[PDB]
Amino acid sequence: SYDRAITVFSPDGHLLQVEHALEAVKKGGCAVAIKSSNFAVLAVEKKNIPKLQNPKTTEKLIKLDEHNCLAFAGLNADARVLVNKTRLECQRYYLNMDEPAPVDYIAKYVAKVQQKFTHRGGVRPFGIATLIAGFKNNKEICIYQTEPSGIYAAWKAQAIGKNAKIVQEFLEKNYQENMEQKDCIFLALKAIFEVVELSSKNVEVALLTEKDLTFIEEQEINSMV
Amino acid sequence: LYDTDNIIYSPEGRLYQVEYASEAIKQGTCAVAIKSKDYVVVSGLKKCISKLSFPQEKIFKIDDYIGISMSGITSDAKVLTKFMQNECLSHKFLYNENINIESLVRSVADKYQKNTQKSSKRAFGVGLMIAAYHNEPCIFETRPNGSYFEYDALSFGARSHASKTYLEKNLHLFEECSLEELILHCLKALKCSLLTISNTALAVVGKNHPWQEISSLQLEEYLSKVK
Amino acid sequence: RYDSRTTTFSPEGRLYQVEYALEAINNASITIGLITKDGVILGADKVFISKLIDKANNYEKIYKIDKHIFCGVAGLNADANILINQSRLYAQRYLYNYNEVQPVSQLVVQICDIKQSYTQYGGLRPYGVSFLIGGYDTKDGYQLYHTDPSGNYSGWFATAIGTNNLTASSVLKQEWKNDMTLEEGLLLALKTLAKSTDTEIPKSEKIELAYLTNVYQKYLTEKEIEELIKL
Amino acid sequence: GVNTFSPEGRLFQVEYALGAIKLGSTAVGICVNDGVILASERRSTLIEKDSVEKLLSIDDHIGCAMSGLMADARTLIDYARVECNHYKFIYNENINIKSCVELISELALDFSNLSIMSRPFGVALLIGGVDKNGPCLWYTEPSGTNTRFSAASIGSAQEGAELLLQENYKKDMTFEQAEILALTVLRQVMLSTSNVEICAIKKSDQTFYKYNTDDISRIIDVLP
Amino acid sequence: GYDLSVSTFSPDGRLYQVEYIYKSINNNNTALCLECKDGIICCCINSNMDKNKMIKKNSYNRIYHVNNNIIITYSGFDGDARNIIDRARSEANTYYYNFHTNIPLHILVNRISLYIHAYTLYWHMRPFAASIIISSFNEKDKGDIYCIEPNGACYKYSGIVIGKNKEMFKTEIEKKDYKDINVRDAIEDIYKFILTSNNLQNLVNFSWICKESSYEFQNIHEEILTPAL
Amino acid sequence: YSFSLTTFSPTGKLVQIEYALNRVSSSSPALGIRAKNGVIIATENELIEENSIFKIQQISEHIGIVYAGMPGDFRVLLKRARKEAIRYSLQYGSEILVKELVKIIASIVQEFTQTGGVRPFGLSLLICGVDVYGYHLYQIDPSGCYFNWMATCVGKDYQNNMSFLEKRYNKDIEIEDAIHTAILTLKESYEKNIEIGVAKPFKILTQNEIKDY
Amino acid sequence: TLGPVVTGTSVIAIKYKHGIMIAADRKASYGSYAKFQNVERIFKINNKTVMGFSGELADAQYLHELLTRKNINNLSEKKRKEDMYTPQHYHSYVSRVFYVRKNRIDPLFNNIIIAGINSQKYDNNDDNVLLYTEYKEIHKDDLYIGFVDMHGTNFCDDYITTGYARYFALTLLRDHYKDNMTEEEARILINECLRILYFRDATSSNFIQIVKVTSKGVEYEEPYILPC
Amino acid sequence: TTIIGIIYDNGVMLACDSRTSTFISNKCSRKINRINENLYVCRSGASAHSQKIIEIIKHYCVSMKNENRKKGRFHTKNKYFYEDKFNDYNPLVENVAHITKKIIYTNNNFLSCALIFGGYDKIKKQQLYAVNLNGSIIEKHDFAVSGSGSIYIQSYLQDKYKKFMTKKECFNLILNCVKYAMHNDNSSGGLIRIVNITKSFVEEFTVVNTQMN
Amino acid sequence: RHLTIFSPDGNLYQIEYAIKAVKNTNITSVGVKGENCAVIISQKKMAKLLDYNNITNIYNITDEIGCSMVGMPGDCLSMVYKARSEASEFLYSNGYNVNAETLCRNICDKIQVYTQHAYMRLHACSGMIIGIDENNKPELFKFDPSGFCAGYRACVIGNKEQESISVLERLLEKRKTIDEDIRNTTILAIEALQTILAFDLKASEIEVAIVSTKNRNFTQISEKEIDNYLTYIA
Repeated sequence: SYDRAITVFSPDGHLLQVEHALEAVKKGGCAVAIKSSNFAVLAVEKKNIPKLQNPKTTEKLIKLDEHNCLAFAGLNADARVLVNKTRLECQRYYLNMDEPAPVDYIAKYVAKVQQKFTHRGGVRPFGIATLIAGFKNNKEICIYQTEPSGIYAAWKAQAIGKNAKIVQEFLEKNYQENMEQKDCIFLALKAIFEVVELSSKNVEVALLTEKDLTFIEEQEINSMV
Repeated sequence: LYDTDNIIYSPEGRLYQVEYASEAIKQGTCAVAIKSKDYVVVSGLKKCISKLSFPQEKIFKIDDYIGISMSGITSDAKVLTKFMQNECLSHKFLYNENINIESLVRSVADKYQKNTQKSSKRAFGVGLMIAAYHNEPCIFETRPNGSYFEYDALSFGARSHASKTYLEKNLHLFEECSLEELILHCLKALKCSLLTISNTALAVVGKNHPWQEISSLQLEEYLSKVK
Repeated sequence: RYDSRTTTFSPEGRLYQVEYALEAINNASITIGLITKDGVILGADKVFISKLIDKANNYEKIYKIDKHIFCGVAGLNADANILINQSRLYAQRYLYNYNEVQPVSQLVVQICDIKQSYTQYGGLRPYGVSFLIGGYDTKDGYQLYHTDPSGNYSGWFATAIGTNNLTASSVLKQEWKNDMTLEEGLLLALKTLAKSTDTEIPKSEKIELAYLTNVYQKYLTEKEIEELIKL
Repeated sequence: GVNTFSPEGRLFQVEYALGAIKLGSTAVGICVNDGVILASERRSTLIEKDSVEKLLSIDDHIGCAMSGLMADARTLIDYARVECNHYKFIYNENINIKSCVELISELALDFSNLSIMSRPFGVALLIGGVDKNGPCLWYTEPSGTNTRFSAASIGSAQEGAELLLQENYKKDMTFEQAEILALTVLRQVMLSTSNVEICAIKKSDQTFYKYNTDDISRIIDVLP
Repeated sequence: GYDLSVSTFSPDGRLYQVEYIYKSINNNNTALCLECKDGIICCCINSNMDKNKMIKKNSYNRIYHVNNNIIITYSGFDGDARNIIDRARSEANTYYYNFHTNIPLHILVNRISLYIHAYTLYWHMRPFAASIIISSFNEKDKGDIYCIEPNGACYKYSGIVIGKNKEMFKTEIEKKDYKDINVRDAIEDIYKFILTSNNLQNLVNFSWICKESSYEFQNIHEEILTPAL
Repeated sequence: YSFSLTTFSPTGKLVQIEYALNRVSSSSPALGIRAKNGVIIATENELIEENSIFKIQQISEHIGIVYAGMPGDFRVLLKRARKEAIRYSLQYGSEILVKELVKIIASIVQEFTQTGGVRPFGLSLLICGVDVYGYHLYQIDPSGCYFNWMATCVGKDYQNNMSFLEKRYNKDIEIEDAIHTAILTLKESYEKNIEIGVAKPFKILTQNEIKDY
Repeated sequence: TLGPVVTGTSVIAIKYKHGIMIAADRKASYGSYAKFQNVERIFKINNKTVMGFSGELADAQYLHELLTRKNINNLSEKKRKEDMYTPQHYHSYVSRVFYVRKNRIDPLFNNIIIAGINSQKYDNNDDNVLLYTEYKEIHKDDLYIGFVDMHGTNFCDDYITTGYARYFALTLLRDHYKDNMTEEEARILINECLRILYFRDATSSNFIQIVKVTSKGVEYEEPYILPC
Repeated sequence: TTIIGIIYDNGVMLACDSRTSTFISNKCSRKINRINENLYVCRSGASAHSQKIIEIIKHYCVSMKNENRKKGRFHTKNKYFYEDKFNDYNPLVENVAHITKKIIYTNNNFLSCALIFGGYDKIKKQQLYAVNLNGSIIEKHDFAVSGSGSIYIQSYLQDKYKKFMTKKECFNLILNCVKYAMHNDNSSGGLIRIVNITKSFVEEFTVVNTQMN
Repeated sequence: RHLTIFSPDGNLYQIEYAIKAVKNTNITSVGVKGENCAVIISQKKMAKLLDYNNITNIYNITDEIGCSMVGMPGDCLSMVYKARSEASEFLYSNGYNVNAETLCRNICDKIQVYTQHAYMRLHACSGMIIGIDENNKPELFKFDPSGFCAGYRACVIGNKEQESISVLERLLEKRKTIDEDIRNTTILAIEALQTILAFDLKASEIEVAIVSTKNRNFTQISEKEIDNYLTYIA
């Protein structure tokens, strides 16, 4: 199977392997992205065995370049290799144009790479869905969600992973435009906590600004009323 | 079990995939081609799926004195058409003379054959009708299984049996008849296959006559004379 | 029809070869790793083939990758040795590139990326081995990383792999502490290896034990475990 | 295997890919003497509407409406954009719509490997434009067959839009007549600005022009 | 289920794809070659296409030649046979390019039989569906005729028939020894065998090498064939 | 068409390795014994020449080989082992160590377990050798795992022969005692149908010497 | 070839009433040394086409083998006499070969003439081509004499001289050549040109070979010594 | 250097000297090489080029001779007889000479050797061919000469030649030719090696002689 | 049992099927060594108008080395060409003639690469090879489709396997000048084939090839010699 078609059309018209990659995404952990005026908030579930597993080693929120960040859901090794490819292309664009890569360009590149992997021979589809967040050429911030199918789309707020529909509904019935940083962080917390149990250790949340992607300390996450 | 792949011979000794590729020609529209000592005329039925759709092109030029008709999968026809056109122009660039139709048809048949051996590739699902005047008029048939044949008259496609019977009836007239009579004979054969100013494609080639699609008006009075 | 299609998803969004490799690793011999205040401890179990073996110099579980990184194996040995060779090649390649000893996490990432590449590209079976890679670096400190055939790894303070790893993990959860001496770490490793095999007195003839301390790697000779067994 | 024939002479993968192009939102293209127009439909409030765009410009003088697997559609349109700009570099003029459509069709069947992709695209394209031969509108499918159309529709509600296009279309129609015809067909099959996105390429300019909300509201008001 | 690949021996120790190729060749158009007193004669009966009356008269010519003094004919698929004939021409051209001398017949036979045999080994290639007669005549060596079977074999004959009704042609031609018969007197008997085993004029191809062609490939003229008919 | 024929079973087994193990288990017996001052490897129609059918072979001046399994697989692996030893000697300018050769051959044997379109080697090898780190006996399986032994048996009825040799073997033995124990084990499992090779350069004992022993 | 060693001297070719007449002396010089003096310098491509060369002998032999292989390749793919290749086709092939070799800066150190009859109407010679074993008046437009240069420059004329003849015979031809010339007139004119070349060229000889491409094929006349 | 080949009635005699190189590096060198029992070849130019094309042509001639065999049954001097009495399978001289010409021509950018092939076969009887520097073949039906010392004997050989020389006078002519070339040329010297090739037998003569007048 | 891979029993059945294919041809060939010579005698028949002189199983890999292949004819000729190519490569690289043993080693390595690889069919071909080594003694090396070579004092390919070994043992034990040695070896080979086939053999339907120290070159004795030996035996 060096050059063979793993992804092919079914009798109905679907690509079965893309659907199976979507199932693999559905097994993955829950991640949430919310936008604001000039900053974003990404919050992702954590699952660590107490007292034995290193909390810091698992890292689902990743910095891609100066001004882009990623939060995936699905297979972890697939996510690591895709993130390394994305970082390589970010630096390649910044070498080939002498500007940082905007969020829309790199989201399109990740979607194109996933489409290529669903279409070339002797290659398996990526079993991961991503929520990239970043800034545009005109300094405007936005969030792009990308499926295993290679289709991308921009969102004001979005959720991926296990029980994504419930969090999407909660974000729909609670999102407002241009909310403060504390309000955005609290909304992200109470949205992602609708499916994962109420505890401080089962989540890691970060805030993306033009300067850097800061991580919220566990003390600040605690005392959420 | 014996038709899962193209390299397996049946117990009878048959290639089922190549025969399915041969079956693919019968779905195409009818085309006819006849000749005299001087001229060759090719007729075809353009496909019109709906009244808002324009008719589909059925006849293509290859050279100043070579043209074609196709029946089968259109992408395969486009591939073979581009191959023939590049071959003719490459011969005209390398050499200052026209390519032999015999060599060109042999090359096209070899290209057909080369896909039916390796398991990765599939046989061409299209049959070709090559009309030309190299120094005398000539018609050639090319099939999926790498074979080709000369023809005094030829027809194939959907419901081509009636036009074939008309050709069997009127073959002995085509040699001595005039170009007008030959055009009417070909149009009557295509009529027997089942004609307006849009759904019928027509082309002529012969002595001191390059490839030329007949105009709309000329086709109109030719169809009137056919009635 | 001879292709088994190893590198394809299942209807449940699974790679069947990967799970077969994991439950093959579950049937392998037991391996244990933990971190103490002075050094990283690794230990293993030896599948008795015969007494006619040259056990004197036989470490079929723990291997050296570099003077700052070593690993403990659980799975198929022939599949583990080629990955150990690749790990050594990448360590010396990093030292050749940057004039500096590699961090442990980067090497873990590289080998797990090779595992992922085998689970995604081509038509080849995966590597059915799990590693507990211990090491020291100045950037982070003492590190222990567990890996899988899927190319998914995670950092640990103390963990186990192989047969009956649930019992070993339970003993580690019960007994392990953040501040532990080297002797305490060795005694806990002996206790976990004993409880894994349902024996109170461990057999020194079938225990491999080694550690790394800030860098120097000690592979305990077959006599050295006997002092720890009595204590 | 992907390269295998049915006993009826039809390729299995092409037949299966034809089922994929049925799905998706509906779009319509109408060509008149003065120009060509393509209207299209977009399927919660969190998604940014302008980010998803069912109408794309292959060139300054070419537009399209696409249906089926959207990622494959984006791949095809990127290839067409690169090839059209290559033509404009090599020859210093605009490309015919038929030539661009044939380039897209040639890429569509690349998986067959007759002379690299590995399956059909499962995308139906309705490409409109204006060239030296005037306006025109071509239709391409996964089977690799091109069809010049006076007016056509793609997507889920293909049959109803086609029936209205047969019933209501006339050759000698003003541009506003074509505009109201497009919005009437779309109104029947599935109307504020959020529903519909329109683009036009005219003989006067031969330029792509995505309609704004003001224009969409204007032709909505002109409708009955 | 051992016959779905050329690269697998059945429990009986045989390749069934080769036998199926034999079946395909056996029920195809007829070809024969014969070695006469001072020449070789080759005949081909294309009677399977008798139903097709639209064919141009005497244009489907299965007889081909190499270097103007080797005849090569076939029974099988036309395209695969053209592939084999093109390889034979290429090998003869390469031999002349290297050594400035026409290739001997038996070396060409061995080379082309190896070329046919190479496709019966791998599991990703279709074996050749064609059995090839390749023959020549000389003033001193007389006629040498080789039949290459689809299995890669190659055997020398003094007369050979393949295709449909090959048993009838073989038993009919195995009645008179032609080594003491002139090639002009053999066309009558070959036509009689074709009758035994209207359309005789147009569905037959003929070729010859004797003195009257200066020991070179040629098609028998119509004015020579017609009195013999 | 590069797809692995050896595939993980649902029960986590590469069954082709098990089948190659069954094949070498069906083959003729082989054994090796390591003494304090030597190391020996030994093995078990009236027209075949005994000269041309030697299973015991030499890789290098102080490295010998024997096998149990298929002859042709052994011949290609012997050629590869000789080439690897020669390339080590050409690079580092000294005779190859036993452990490095065993590791290289084990990696090559493991490669065919995973490479697409091939099957594993249907044999088990025994390297014997001497270097500055003493005497060495190494068993290589079809799986590609290399085992360091004091004494071992490989082919048919290897469990019973291992039990016999285990009760008979001692660390402090001589070449005479080791050869006697090897001949005893071979005749138990079973002069004309015995081959012995001892390693001072590696040597092959002729039929006269084996008859004397 | 990096440069010439065994070099062949000039060739002369003209059209006349019945066909083409091409003449070359049989000398090949190894520097300034008549090492060979019985060298066949005019080659028969086919029954209505011949070739001649002036330059390095090895390159000319290579080109002759190439055109021979092309001739048997053509003859294999032949059904009627009109399928045969005229001198125009071989001239175009030689021109393309020289151009491609010129692009790589690796030429065949030669100047070539391709000559013959460019039509099939005058005979049925190629109805049965044999390789191993009154004339008709042919119009000048049906005849062909070509020139090809080391740089690939090529052209056609009623009379072509290649090599050292380009300054000596050509002048005489440009005074004496006329359309519809008999065999005797062509022979004496060519003999005069070769006599002048022999008297005023070091590398030439007086041992001539004439080849006639006429309606009855290619005819190699027996070689002869130029009198005086 | 001086290499000569002269045809005489039912035979061909090749001849050469022995000197190699101002400082004489070697003085007993076999310039006439045996390509096949019926076919010999004299070398001139650089020795490395000559040796390599000559051994390549020996390899090609072995391949040709193996392929020329048909199936089934049919029908101080040194002397040898041909194993092939009727020349059923020995390659022709022209074939070997032409493949040598192609070899030298394809690599004429640096190859600087000149060869004289001499032999016998049933088709063309005795045969001489001369392959020049750039790789041009000429068949010399009377005689061929090459080497730096051949220039001093062109007129001598041209004057002394006859059509149907007897073996004795042809031997005297070729011996005196090589002797005169050695006398006049500093680059040629040593003992004379002559090879006489006929329909059935080959003879190889060695002569030691000088020039007195 | 389609691919050349292991069965649950552990055997590879494709080699057994190829050996069955070789045996199915019903061609018998006997090779016998001597004091200073080696003989191969083969049956000379297909695996009225057919040219029976052309049918042969023996071949000339080199002047010194010769062989006799039995099995599929295309595979036999392909193995012959592989053997000739191997000997030519050895002579080119090393500048001296390969012997029968090394050639058999290399040919069986070439067979083994087909044996291990699934995508390669096995050659249904067994073969004997004979020649004289540098110590002026004969060689007789036999290989089969399994890729296993062995030297023999005498051997048989054909249907009568592990039955002709008995008569070969009896004849070699009974026998146990160069001209007398060659004559006795040829007589033993002819008598062995006659006893194995169990019917009287005509000289025009068997082929005997000899290599010896007196004549190093592989050659086939004419039909008159075989007729003389058959008359002598009776």
